[PDB]
Amino acid sequence: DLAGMFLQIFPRPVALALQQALGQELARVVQGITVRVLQALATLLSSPALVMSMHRSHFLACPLLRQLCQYQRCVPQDTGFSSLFLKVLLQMLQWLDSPGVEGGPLRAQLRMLASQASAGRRLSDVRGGLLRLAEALAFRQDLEVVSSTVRAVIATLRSGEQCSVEPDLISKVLQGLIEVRSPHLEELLTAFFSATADKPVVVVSSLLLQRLGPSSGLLVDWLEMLDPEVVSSCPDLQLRLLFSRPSFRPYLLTLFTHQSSWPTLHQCIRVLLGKSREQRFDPSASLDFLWACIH
Amino acid sequence: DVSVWEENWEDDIVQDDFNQQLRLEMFR
Amino acid sequence: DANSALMELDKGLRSGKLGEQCEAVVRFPRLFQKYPFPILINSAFLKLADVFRVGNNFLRLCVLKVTQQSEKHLEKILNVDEFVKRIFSVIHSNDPVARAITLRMLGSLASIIPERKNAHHSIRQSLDSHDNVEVEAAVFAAANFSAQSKDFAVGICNKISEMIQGLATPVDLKLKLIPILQHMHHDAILASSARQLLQQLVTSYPSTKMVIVSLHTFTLLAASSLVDTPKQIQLLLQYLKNDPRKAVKRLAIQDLKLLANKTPHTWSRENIQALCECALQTPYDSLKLGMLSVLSTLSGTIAIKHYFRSSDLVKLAQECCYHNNRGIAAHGVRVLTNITVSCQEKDLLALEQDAVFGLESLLVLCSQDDSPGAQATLKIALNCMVKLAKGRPHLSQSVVETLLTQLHSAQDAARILMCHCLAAIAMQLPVLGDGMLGDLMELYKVIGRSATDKQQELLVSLATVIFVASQKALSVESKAVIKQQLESVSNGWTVYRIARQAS
Amino acid sequence: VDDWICEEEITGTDALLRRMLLTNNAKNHSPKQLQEAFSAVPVNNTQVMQIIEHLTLLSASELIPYAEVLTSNMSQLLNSGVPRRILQTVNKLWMVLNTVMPRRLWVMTVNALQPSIKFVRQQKYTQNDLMIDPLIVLRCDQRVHRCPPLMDITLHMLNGYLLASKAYLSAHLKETEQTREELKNALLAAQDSAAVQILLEICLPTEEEKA
Amino acid sequence: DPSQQFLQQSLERVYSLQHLDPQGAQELLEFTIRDLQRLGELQSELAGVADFSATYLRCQLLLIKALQEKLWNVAAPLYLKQSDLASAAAKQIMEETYKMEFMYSGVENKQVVIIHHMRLQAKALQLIVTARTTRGLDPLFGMCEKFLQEVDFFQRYFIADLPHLQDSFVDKLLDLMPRLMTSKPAEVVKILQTMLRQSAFLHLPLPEQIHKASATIIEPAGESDNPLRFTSGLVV
Amino acid sequence: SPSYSPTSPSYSP
Repeated sequence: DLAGMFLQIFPRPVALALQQALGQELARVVQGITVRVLQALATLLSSPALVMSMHRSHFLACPLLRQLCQYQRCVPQDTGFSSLFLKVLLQMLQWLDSPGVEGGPLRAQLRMLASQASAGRRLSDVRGGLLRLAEALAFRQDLEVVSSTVRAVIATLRSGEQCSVEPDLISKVLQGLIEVRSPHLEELLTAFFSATADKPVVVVSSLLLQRLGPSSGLLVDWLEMLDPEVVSSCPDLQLRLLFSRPSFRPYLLTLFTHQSSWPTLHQCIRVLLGKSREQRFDPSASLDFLWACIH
Repeated sequence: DVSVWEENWEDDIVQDDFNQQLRLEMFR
Repeated sequence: DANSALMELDKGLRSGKLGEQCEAVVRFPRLFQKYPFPILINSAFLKLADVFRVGNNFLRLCVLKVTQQSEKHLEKILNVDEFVKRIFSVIHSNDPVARAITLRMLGSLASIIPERKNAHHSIRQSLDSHDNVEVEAAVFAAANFSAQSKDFAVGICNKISEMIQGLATPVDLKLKLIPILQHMHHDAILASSARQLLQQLVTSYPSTKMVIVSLHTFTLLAASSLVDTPKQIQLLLQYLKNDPRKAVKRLAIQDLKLLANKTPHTWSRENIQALCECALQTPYDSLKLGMLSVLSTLSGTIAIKHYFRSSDLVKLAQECCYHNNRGIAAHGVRVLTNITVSCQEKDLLALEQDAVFGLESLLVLCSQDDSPGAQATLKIALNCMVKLAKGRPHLSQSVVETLLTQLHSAQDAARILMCHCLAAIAMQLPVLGDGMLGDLMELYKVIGRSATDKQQELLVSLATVIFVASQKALSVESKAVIKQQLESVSNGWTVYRIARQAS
Repeated sequence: VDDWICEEEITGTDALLRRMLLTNNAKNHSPKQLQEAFSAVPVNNTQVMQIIEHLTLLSASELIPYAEVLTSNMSQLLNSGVPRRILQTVNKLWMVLNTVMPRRLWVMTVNALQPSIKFVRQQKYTQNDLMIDPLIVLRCDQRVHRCPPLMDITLHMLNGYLLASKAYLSAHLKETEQTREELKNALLAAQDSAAVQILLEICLPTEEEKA
Repeated sequence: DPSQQFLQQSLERVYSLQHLDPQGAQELLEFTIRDLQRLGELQSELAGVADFSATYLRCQLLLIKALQEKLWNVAAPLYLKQSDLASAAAKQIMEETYKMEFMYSGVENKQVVIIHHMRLQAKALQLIVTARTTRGLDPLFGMCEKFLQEVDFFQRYFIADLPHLQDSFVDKLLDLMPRLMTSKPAEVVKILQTMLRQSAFLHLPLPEQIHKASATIIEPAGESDNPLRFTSGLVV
Repeated sequence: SPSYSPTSPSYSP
C-alpha cells in the first residue's frame, strides 16, 4: 500500500523502491503515482505524530520533497496537484512550529520550498503590495514577511503594466529597504525602474542626498545609467549633490566633467560664478571642476 | 580535471602510437 | 643557415616597399627559433632596432609584435645599451603614435632593461600626456616596469594615486589605471600604501566597474603580498554580504575562490562562519552556488580542521544537500563528504548516513536527463561516493547496494560513470563478489540493445566491473559474455579492451 | 596602425569586466531590442544608453550582429540633446567593429551619415564608389562637423579611403596598362590636398558660430 | 610590523595543528614552507628568520614523510631500496640541521638544542632504516651503541634545556635510557621507532636578530669563453 | 624631418 509505507519507514528498501519509482515517472514526464502518493501522504498527515517521526529521518523524507518539487516545476499546468503540494507545505510548517524540536534540514527545506512557491505566484496589484511593504518595513520586524512582499511586488512588476507611482511612498520604501539592507534591493530597483515611470532620477537623487553605506554604489550606478548628462534632470538637486557643504562626490564630478555637453558645463560654470549671495557650493569642488574643465 | 576512477585505463582519449595504430586497425 | 637567413631578412628590410619590410620583420622570430645563436640574436635585434628608429609606424608595430613574441630571446642581447638607445630615440618624435609604439616597446623590454631611469622618466611624462593612445601605451609600459622594477613601482604609486584622485582623468582611464597597483608587491610599506589607496578607491568611486576592478586588483596584490591576506578575506566577505550588486557579489565569490585555492590555511574560523552565514542568508541560487563552491574548495583542504560539532557550516551543508538545484546539492554533499572523511567525532556518526542518503538522492536526480551539467553533478557525487567509501570503509555496503539498485534504471552515460565508481569501490574491498556479480551479470544481458554510441563504452565498463567483482572461474557466465560480444559488438576494439581488463 | 594598436592590451581590465558583468543573461539585449529602443519616438536615451553600455563588454566578434543597428541609427545621434555618453560609447563600439569588419563597416557607415535630403538620400554608396572618390566621406551630414565622436568616425573613414584610393588607382592603372604614372601621382596628390583643404574649411567657424 | 606578525602566526599555526592526519599535516607543512619562502623573498629584514624557520619546517616535513612511508608494514626480508625514501630523507634532514646550525647567525642555546634534537631524530631514523636493510647483529649492535652514546652525550650537554623539552622525543628517550641497554636490539628499534612516531613537534624560539650568511663570487664571474691559457703542469 | 621638433634632442649614431 501507500500509507502503510509512510507509517512504517518514518518512525528502508521500501523507501529506495519508492524514490526510484518517482524518479522513473518523472523521467516519463520529462520525455513526454506522484499525484496518488501526494494525496495519500496528505490524507495521512491531516488525519491523526508522523511529522516528528520523519523529523529524525529527514534523510529519507527530504529527497522525496525535492522529487515532488521537481515534478511541480516540470509541469505547472496540473493545478490542484501543485496546490495540494503547497497546502501540504503550509501544513508541515504549521505542525512543525513547536519550538522544542530545534533546527533541522527538513524545517529549512520546507521553509525554502514555501518561500519559492510564494515567489512563483503573482500578486493582484502593485499598490496593495507597496502599501503592505511600507507597513511591514515601518514595523521594523518580520524579515521573512518583508522578503515575501518584495517578492510579490517584483513578481507583479515583472508581469505588469503602468501603475501609480506615488514618489514619496517610493522614497520612504527604499529608505526602509536600505536601512534593513534587503537582499532584493537591486532586483526591486531593476523591476520598478524598467517601467512604471511618470521621475526615477529624482527618486535616486533624493535618496543619495540624504547613513547610506553599502547601497550607495548601487544608486550611483543607477543615476549614472538613467541620467547620462548627470545634471540634465532637476538641475538644483544635482548642483547641491556635486557642490555643497560626500563620499561618491569625486565619481559624480568625474562623470559631470567628462560626460556632459558643453552648454551644460557652460551653464554650470555660469552658476558657480553667478551666485552673488550663496557661498553654498564648495570652493574645493568648484575650483577642481573649473580646472578640470579647462584641462 | 575531476575523475571518478583515478586509475582508469579508458581515461586517455588520445593514446600513444601503439594503441592508436592498434585502435585504427581494429575499429572496423 | 643562420647568416644566410639573416642576410635575406636584411635584404627584405632594405627593400623600401612596405610589404617586403613587414614580411621580413615578422619573419624574424621564426629565424630566432631556427637558430638561437646569441651573436645572431644580438645582430638581428640591432638591425630591428635600427629599422624601428627610421621607418613608418606600421613597421614599428611589426617590430613591437616581434619583440612581444621573442621575449625569451631578449635575454641573449649583449649590446643592450645601443639597442635601447636607438629604440628610445623615437620617444622624442612629435608623432603620438610613434611615442605610443615606443612606450609599448619599452614595456616589452622591461624584463631585460629595468632600472633604466630615462625610460622610467619617459613613462612618467607620457602618463600625463593628452593623446589617448600615448597615455594607454604609457599605462601598459608602467604595468610592465612596475612588475620589474621596485624603484619604478615606488616612484609611480604616488603618481597613480594623484592621477586617480585627479579630476581631469576620465573614468575609463582611471579603470585602466587601477590595476597597475597589483604590481606593488615588492615591499611591505609599498603594499600597505597601495592598500590604503585601494580603500580610498572603493569608498570614493563606488561604481560597479570601478569597485570590481579595484577590489579584484586588491585581491591580487594581497595574494602576492601575503601579509594582507586576512584583511583582504574579511573585506571580500564584508562586500559579499553588504554590497547589494550581483556583479560585486559574484566578484567577491570568484576572488575568494582564488584566495581559498591558493592560501586555504590562512582562512580563519571567523571567515568560514561569515561565509556560511552569507550562504544561508542569500536568496539567489547563483550566489549560493558560488559561495558553496568556495565552501567545497575550503572543505577539501585543512581549513575544516582549523574550523573545528554542529555549526552553521554543518547546518548549511545539510540544508543545501537536498536543494532543488543540482549544483548546490552537489557542492553541499561534497562538503558533507569532506567533513565526514575528515573527523571522527561521535556526532559525525549521525552525519555519515545523512551524507549517504544525500548521495543516493543525487544518483536518483542526475541519472536520467543526460545533460552535460548532469554529467558534472553526477561526477561530483560519484567521486564523493568513492571518497567516503574509501575513507569510511564500514559504510560501503549501503553505497554499493544503492549503486546496484540504481544501475538498472540509469541512462547509458550514467551507467558508465556508476560502473567506474563501482569498479573503484570493488577494487578497494573484496568482500562482495558473487552476489553483486550476479546482479551486474543479469544487467549485462540487456546491453545488446541499449543504443549505438555509448553501447561499446558501457560494455567495456560493465565487463570491467564484472571482472573486478569476480574472483574465480566462470564457464556459462563466460559463455554469456562471449555470446554478447559476438552478437552485438563485432568491433574488436571493445573486445580487445575487455580482454585487457580481463588480463 | 591606429586600427591595429587599439587591439593591444593595456591591462586586461576589460577581460575581467567581460568575465564578471556578462553572466547574468545580459545577452538578451538583442540587436533588434536595440533597434526598438532607438526607433521609439520618445527616444528613451536611457534605454539605448543601457543597451550599448552593455555592448562594450562584448568582444569584437560577437559585436558584429549589432553592427547594422548601431550604424543605421547613428544619424539619429546627430540630433540635438543626445548626451555625450551615447556618442562616446557609439564611438567606442564603432572603433571595436573597425578591428574586425572594417570595409563593410565603412561602406555602411558612409551611407548612415548622408544628409537625408531625399527619401533614401542615395543609400547606395559601395566600396568602389568610395574608393574612386574618398571625398564622399566629407559629403556627409552638416551636423557631424560639430559632433566630435561622429567627426572622429568620419576622419577614420576618410583616412582609410584616402589610402584605399591610393591603392585602387595603382591596381586599376596596372590592369588598364596591361605618362600615366605622372597623372596617377598628380591625382593622388590633388585628392589628398583637396581632402586637407575641406578639413581645414570644416575647422572654420561658420556664421552661426559667429553668433 | 605585520610581516613579523604573519611570521609568528604562521609558526603558531603549524605548532597548534600538530594533531592532524599525516596527509593534512604534510599539506600544512608544505603550505607553511611555501609561505615562509615567499615571505623571505618579500622582506629582506626577515629573510634570515624566514629561511631559518623554513629549514626547520622542511626537516619536520621530511621526517613526517619518511615515517609514513610503506616501509614499516612489510617485514625485513621484503625490504627494497629502490622505493626507499627514508634513507634519502635521513641524509637530507641531517645536512639541513648542519646548515641550520652553522650558516645562520644569531643562534642562542635554545635554537641549538632544538637543532641538535632534530639531528638526533635524524640519526635515529637512519639507525631504524639501516636496521631494516641489514640482518647481521654486529652492525645493529655497533650503530645502536653509538646512537645510545650520542643520546647520552646529548642529555649530558643539555641538562639545563631538558626541563623545557616537554613531551619531546628526547624526553621519551630519557624515560628508557637506563633500561634500553638491557633489552634486545630489535626491541630497542621497535620502541624507539614507535615512540618516534608519536613524539611531539618542538617549538623553535626565534632570535631577536638573525641573518643567513651569503657569499657572492664576483671576480671570476663566469662571464664567457677566452679560457685561461697556461702551460701544462705549470700554474695559472 | 616632419616627425621631430626642431628643438628635440638630436640623435647621434
